[PDB]
Amino acid sequence: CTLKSFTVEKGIYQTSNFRVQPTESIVRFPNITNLCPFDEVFNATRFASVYAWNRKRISNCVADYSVLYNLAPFFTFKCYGVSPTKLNDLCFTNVYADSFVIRGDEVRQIAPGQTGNIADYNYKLPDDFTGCVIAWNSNKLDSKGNYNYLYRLFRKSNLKPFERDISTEIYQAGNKPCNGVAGFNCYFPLRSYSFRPTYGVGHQPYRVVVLSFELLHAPATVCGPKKSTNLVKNKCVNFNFNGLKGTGVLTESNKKFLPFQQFGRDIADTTDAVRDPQTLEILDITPCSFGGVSVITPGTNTSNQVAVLYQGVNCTEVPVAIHADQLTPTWRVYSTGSNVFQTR
Amino acid sequence: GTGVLTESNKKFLPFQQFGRDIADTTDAVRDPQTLEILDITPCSFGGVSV
Amino acid sequence: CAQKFKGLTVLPPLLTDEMIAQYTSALLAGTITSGWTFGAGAA
Amino acid sequence: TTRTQLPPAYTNSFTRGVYYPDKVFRSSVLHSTQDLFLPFFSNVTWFHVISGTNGTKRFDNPVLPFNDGVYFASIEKSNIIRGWIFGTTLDSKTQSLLIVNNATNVVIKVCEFQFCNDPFLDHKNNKSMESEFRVYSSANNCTFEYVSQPFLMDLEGKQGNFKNLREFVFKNIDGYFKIYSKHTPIIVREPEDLPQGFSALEPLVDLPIGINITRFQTLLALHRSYSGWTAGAAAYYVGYLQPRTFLLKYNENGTITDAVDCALDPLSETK
Amino acid sequence: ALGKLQDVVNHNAQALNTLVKQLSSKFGAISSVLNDIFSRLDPPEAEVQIDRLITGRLQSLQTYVTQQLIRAAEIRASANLAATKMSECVLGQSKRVD
Amino acid sequence: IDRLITGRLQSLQTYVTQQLIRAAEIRASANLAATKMSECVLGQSKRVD
Amino acid sequence: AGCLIGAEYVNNSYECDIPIGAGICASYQTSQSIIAY
Amino acid sequence: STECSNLLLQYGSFCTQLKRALTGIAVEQDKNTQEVFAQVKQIYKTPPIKYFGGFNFSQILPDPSKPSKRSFIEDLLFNKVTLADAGFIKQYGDCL
Amino acid sequence: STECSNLLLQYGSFCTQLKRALTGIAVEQDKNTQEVFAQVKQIYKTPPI
Ligand SMILES: *[C@@H]1O[C@H](CO)[C@@H](O[C@@H]2O[C@H](CO)[C@@H](O[C@@H]3O[C@H](CO)[C@@H](O)[C@H](O)[C@@H]3O)[C@H](O)[C@H]2NC(C)=O)[C@H](O)[C@H]1NC(C)=O
Ligand SMILES: *[C@@H]1O[C@H](CO)[C@@H](O[C@@H]2O[C@H](CO)[C@@H](O[C@@H]3O[C@H](CO)[C@@H](O)[C@H](O)[C@@H]3O)[C@H](O)[C@H]2NC(C)=O)[C@H](O)[C@H]1NC(C)=O
Ligand SMILES: *[C@@H]1O[C@H](CO)[C@@H](O)[C@H](O)[C@H]1NC(C)=O
Ligand SMILES: *[C@@H]1O[C@H](CO)[C@@H](O)[C@H](O)[C@H]1NC(C)=O
Ligand SMILES: *[C@@H]1O[C@H](CO)[C@@H](O)[C@H](O)[C@H]1NC(C)=O
Ligand SMILES: *[C@@H]1O[C@H](CO)[C@@H](O)[C@H](O)[C@H]1NC(C)=O
Repeated sequence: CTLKSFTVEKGIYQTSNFRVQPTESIVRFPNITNLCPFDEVFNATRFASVYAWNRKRISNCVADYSVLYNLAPFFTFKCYGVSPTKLNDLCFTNVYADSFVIRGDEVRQIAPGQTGNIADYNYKLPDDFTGCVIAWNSNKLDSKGNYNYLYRLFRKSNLKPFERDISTEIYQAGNKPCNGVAGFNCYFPLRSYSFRPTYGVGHQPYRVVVLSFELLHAPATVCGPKKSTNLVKNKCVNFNFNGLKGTGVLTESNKKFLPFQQFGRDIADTTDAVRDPQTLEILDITPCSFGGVSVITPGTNTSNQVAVLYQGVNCTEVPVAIHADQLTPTWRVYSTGSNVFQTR
Repeated sequence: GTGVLTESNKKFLPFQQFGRDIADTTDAVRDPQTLEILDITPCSFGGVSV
Repeated sequence: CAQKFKGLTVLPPLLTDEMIAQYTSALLAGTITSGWTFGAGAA
Repeated sequence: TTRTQLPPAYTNSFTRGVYYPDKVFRSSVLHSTQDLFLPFFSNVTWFHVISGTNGTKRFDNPVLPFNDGVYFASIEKSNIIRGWIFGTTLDSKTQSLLIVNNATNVVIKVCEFQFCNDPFLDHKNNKSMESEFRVYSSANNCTFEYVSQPFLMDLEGKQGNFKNLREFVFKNIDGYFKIYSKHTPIIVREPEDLPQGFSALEPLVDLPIGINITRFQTLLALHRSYSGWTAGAAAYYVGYLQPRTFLLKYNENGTITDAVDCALDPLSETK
Repeated sequence: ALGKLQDVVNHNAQALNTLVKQLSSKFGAISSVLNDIFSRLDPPEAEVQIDRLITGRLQSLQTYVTQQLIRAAEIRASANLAATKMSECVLGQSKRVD
Repeated sequence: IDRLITGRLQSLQTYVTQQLIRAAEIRASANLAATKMSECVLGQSKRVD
Repeated sequence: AGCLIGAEYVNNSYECDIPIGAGICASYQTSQSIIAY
Repeated sequence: STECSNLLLQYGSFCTQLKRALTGIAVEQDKNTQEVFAQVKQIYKTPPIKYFGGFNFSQILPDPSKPSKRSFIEDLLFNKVTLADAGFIKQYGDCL
Repeated sequence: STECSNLLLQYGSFCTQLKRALTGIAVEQDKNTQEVFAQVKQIYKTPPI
């Protein structure tokens, strides 16, 4: 097949490679955590405007996304750049739901990639925002002439992200500063927020909340729990230490980590050791064996007998009787009837 | 662009505005205020050795 | 001048055009006044 | 008091101000990292906390801008300095920090406080709760609290003739506050210059607060003249930080034993 | 004086080291780790994200093969010269100067 | 700019490869010249042509 | 070749040690300093 | 990465020529040594008496006082070049 | 363009390898010249006659 011919001459050829698949899945997560209320961050008789920016802190909690669907009025949980299916068990650190209420009539502007007048003056929305868009059916409760929800339409100039408008500084466009008069070319934020029912389909402020995201910069803080399983030794398994995917053989190690040090690396800028998340034990990560296969044949014009050479692997690791979990299914190579010879 | 603006000896035609060279790069420009064109040469650059 | 710019330069040779001429003149003088004995030891 | 000004001087920092940049443990490798570090052979100011005018309190708590980092150090014989109050303008309207060492707790108190003109503490506890908390009188609103063991594990109960070499780096960036520290013994009694020797600043604690800091202030502990409020001799160093490129040489143990920058001199860039 | 033999080993080691180190390059992608880029992206763009890394790694391998062939040519030339020198100096007496 | 950088890098790599290829020919010519110098100038050669 | 800073020129002619270029070489000799010739 | 194996299949044959070139390079490397050294079809032996007209060849003739029949100068060269080599071991046993 | 350098920086080190490859040829040229021309130990001179 690999020479694409029905006749093979005398020689040695390289055909494929062999490897060992993982046999077990091991997950090791910290056993300390707290309950995570997704929509209990706010608790008041009446909500406030964007200028509030005051909320309780949510952290070190089990962020089970099934709780989001458990609530009746929760609708939006999809991330624009990341599929929610993978997000169902993804772990993040220091994620909190911001408390700010906006009209919400610009759905495309909230998502990264677009900036507008509201982004120019009220609150900047940069084209590269790590936060996602989260929304739920709560317009009727928040919405109610009525200008209690003040918004800053005009400002000095464009503002950098996190430079929110807290202290009202009205625009100055003259020799004298605006002093107590809302004269020409001088505007005040005191105007109705369009609470009238003339646009009953939707114009009232809709609670759009963006949540800050961190990607494995620190050990996982907020995410749902998973079934912890005891670690195994001397077996090619799928290890899930600290929420990091991997596959290899776990064994005891003597890598003297510092009290704060967690990971380990070598000259090949790849992981080499890991510390147990539960007990104070140090283990070195190494993948299970692999190599190449060479076929020695005298030629199809003489005989169909062949000999198989395994490169760089001892005879004990890969005998001809192992068929439990490996590549090369039909590759039995018979048995020890023909003696195995160990070469360099 | 950045370059050492200096006096130029090129004889641009009365309508001509820009200048070019063999490598297709800007070489001279028309003066907006006056009718005397100028040369553009990048200032010194090079590598070091220890 | 000579294209230049865009980070394209030419490094000068280690041996100038005069040392090569001196080497050739020395070889000619040795061949004329010694034959082939100057290539295996003393002239 | 009606104290007078003092002229700040400078001294050579030699090779100082190196901390572990990353959590990953590596050994026998020569990794190069790009981060903020104290440049080698840079000017560092060395305020001398001595008995002012033989018993007159001095204003040795300057309102030094924080900029991007500090290299606060100490060659104190005993414990005189506690307090690293930060603030945008040091008033009741600005969120401020303070690292006190009351009893055996750091007491990380993140709130707004009204600060006196000359905040100071007492090293000896008052007789019969002490009245040491005179640095502030009112606290309005509070967000975060952190109580744990004191940052300072050094003890003077053994004997004298040996001083401390406390070193600290206060780095605040992108809503995080990291603290690094290390202590080593000193042989020579001369406080003019730091001894030439490599030291590693192992991290101690991380803070998730996102406060805006534009200034740095320090506090002193003066219990009593035993006129005014005074104690023994002390000295601390203040040094700023700017981004640089460094090369670190880990050992077999996995600890940084030497480092070479890449901007000091042509030989450094060649290396 | 055995620098000629050491130069070949140094060149091969340096080429292998730079080939290994080239794996950490992002090639303009979001992340350099396959697991992270797979878990943190949707199928619509994960394909092109993986394709960019694939193209970069193929270019690196093609380059490495090219300089390996170039070095092999010079090694073969040196081996031919050494064989000629052996056959002409050891098995007989040579009248060629120098 | 990413695509522009990739194109310019490809052009630079091609130029470097061509220079490396030509260097081998120059090396072979230099070796032949050195051998001819040592065998014709410093002595008398019995090799035909 | 260019502008050289940090070396003192000498009129004595020695065997080349570090090739600067264009027939000029530099070496460390005799108190002790780097010279170009 | 099981998916990447399927994605790379869309690029045609970008692995066969690389393997063929590397195999050709290895074969040429073997052929070079065979050409340079294998020049005699007989294995001659030096006489037991080591007197050749007064010339002393003890520093280049092999000696049987070592497991490897290498001369003194050959041992010096091997010790000089052993700073870097292939590794002298390829059985994977010592690889952790 | 410093921003172009920033968007180039994530392509690893594709410049050091090219610099080394070109410096190899630059060094080899001088050796090529010296092997051919520097074949004598002394600078002989011819008599005035
Ligand atoms: C790496 O760190 C260790 C300290 O943790 C440095 O010192 C080494 O410490 C170990 C532990 O005590 C020593 O082992 C001891 O050796 C004595 C014989 O000298 C033996 O009687 C004890 O029972 C114990 O096994 C070790 O000797 C000591 N030194 C070395 C070179 O390992 C170590 O030096 C650090 N590594 C380097 C490269 O500096
Ligand atoms: C041919 O050359 C070899 C190598 O030079 C000669 O062998 C050397 O002979 C000298 C003279 O005895 C040895 O020096 C001394 O040898 C004694 C032997 O016990 C030793 O204890 C002394 O410390 C001192 O080294 C020398 O070791 C020896 N070399 C070797 C490698 O054995 C040999 O004699 C020469 N043959 C003729 C016919 O000239
Ligand atoms: C949970 O984690 C803590 C971490 O400090 C550890 O001390 C404790 O033993 C763990 N629980 C169990 C049951 O092992
Ligand atoms: C640095 O310190 C030296 C020595 O004290 C002093 O002469 C110099 O003015 C200082 N430079 C600055 C910028 O402080
Ligand atoms: C060295 O040579 C220069 C001319 O190249 C000459 O001006 C100078 O005086 C000489 N110095 C001596 C001979 O010490
Ligand atoms: C194979 O056997 C063991 C390990 O299986 C070890 O001695 C070494 O790796 C190999 N030994 C031999 C004699 O091949």
